[PDB]
Amino acid sequence: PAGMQAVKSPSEAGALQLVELNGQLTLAGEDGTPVQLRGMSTHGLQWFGEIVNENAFVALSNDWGSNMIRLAMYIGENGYATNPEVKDLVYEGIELAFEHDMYVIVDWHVHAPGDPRADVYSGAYDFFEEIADHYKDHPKNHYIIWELANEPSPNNNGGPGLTNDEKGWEAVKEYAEPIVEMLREKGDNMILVGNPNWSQRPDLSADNPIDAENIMYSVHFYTGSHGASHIGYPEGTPSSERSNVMANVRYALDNGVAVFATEWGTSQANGDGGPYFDEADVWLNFLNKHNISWANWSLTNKNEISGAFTPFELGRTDATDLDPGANQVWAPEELSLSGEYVRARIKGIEYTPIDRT
Repeated sequence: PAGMQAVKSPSEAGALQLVELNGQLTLAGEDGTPVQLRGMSTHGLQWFGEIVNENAFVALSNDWGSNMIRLAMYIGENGYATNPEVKDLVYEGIELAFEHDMYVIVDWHVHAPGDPRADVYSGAYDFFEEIADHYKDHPKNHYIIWELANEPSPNNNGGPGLTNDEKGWEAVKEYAEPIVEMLREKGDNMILVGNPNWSQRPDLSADNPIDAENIMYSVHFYTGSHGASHIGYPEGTPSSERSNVMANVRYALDNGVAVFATEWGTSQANGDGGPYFDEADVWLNFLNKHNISWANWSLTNKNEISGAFTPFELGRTDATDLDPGANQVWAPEELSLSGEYVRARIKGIEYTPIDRT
């Protein structure tokens, strides 16, 4: 569609880098021109790993027009720590993304607990070392983007949580710096680093950034809970006052770091409520105007509003199969309100939703 110039495929854009455009750092391809990635995040690979299949990745790359996909590998909550097999899906997902021309975000999905240094996350360094080692030599190694800790937060389910302040950011930085260094020894691939309060604090990262190349900081928002803002923080505003997620993004960009919206939803923070579409238009027009890449949560048929596919509803609707079949397209009524909207926004087409009767 028109205005989609920057949403380039990896075959075209090549290795990603950060360039200074108008005093701010932005994602760019090999030739230095800005590139924006738009795509979907899987739900937990231990719960909805069925989405990693040929027809689904063809549909998402071609029919939905995604130039990226995010693979959410939970470690706690019956993920990788207790069920190592889920890593097989990370490999398969990378293979399909390579084949179907999408950048792929390998996400160590820190979530419960919220401190990435917690014991259950002990395999983080070895996990990234292993995946990086396998792909170092691959001609398509530059398609991989590493996301080291999804949502640092106060969540204390299964270990310690983190505070929403400098101490919480310093904890993430302490976790991240050895892994960043090892990953830099293996390549130049972009690393996306989460930050406090469920990655709502890229501003704390801007105040104290990781000294390394090609590091971007996450922002996560749900349009039912995180209200848009047009007034940025006054110069000199201390971190204690910075609670509006949109204004925190503007702060990060104005203060020298690059941001990547690695996860957002059309519901309230939980994954339910709404959807909140007029809000989603304001947030995505903000992201798009400022060349911030985004991954929407999520590729699931679970009955929750953020889920992209129609759920089982006893009365009348069976859950959409996460494999779309040979035609490699999911029919309109097989996408939920949220999935239908997000597909239109990834594609950059007009939002013309079907009558759901």
